[PDB]
Amino acid sequence: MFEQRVNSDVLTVSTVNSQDQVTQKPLRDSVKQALKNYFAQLNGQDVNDLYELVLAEVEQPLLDMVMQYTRGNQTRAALMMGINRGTLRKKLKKYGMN
Amino acid sequence: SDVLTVSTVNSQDQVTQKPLRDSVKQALKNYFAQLNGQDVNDLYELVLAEVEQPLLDMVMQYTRGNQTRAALMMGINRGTLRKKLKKYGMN
DNA sequence: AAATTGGTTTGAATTTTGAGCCAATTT
DNA sequence: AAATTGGCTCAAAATTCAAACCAATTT
Repeated sequence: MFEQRVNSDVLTVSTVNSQDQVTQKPLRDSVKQALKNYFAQLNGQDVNDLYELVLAEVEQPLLDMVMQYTRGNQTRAALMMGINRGTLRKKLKKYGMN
Repeated sequence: SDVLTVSTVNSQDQVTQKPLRDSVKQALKNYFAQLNGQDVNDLYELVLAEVEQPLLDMVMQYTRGNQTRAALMMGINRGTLRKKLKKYGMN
């Protein structure tokens, strides 16, 4: 009665395919393509912060949306994110969203 | 100025970069839309898992399996890396 | 008025990290 | 045969966490 929704199809992105049809593809693939383009435009330079880079790039919208969803309520936001309220406050401060 | 971007196409078949954070935002708007006041519980682990896997796989590809160099690239400890690889069953 | 949240501490629990050591592997 | 990496343990550092108050805000 309930069709299986795989974890990769929970957070998805609209795309256009070879028959110009709009389809949902996983966000993972977006991350993959971004990283592939990042590597491709590197041309042999040394990296030491890739994790923090991606993490910032993903934490910022997440906090933005969850704060919009809860209408500024840090406690609910922290409770639905599954993190400590102090951690959430820390992160909010880190990205100037206080 | 934006190091992490993805490719988009418009109705005029022009291709253009866009920050990855826009994708993440879209995905979340869609997520919040599909569920109707159902409760969210572990959204951080959700997204973090959706993002850590392709990162590890791509960095492991770029370094052809060299965990030490991968770890150096990412800026985390090699132990942390082994742990994350274990977590997502990539070892 | 009552309930909830924000802002802030404290100290324990968990995670991350660095260093070491040597077999195993790559160079 | 030299140099580097993988796997593991160990201790420190750093981060996350709950829990506790009470003023401030929302209901």
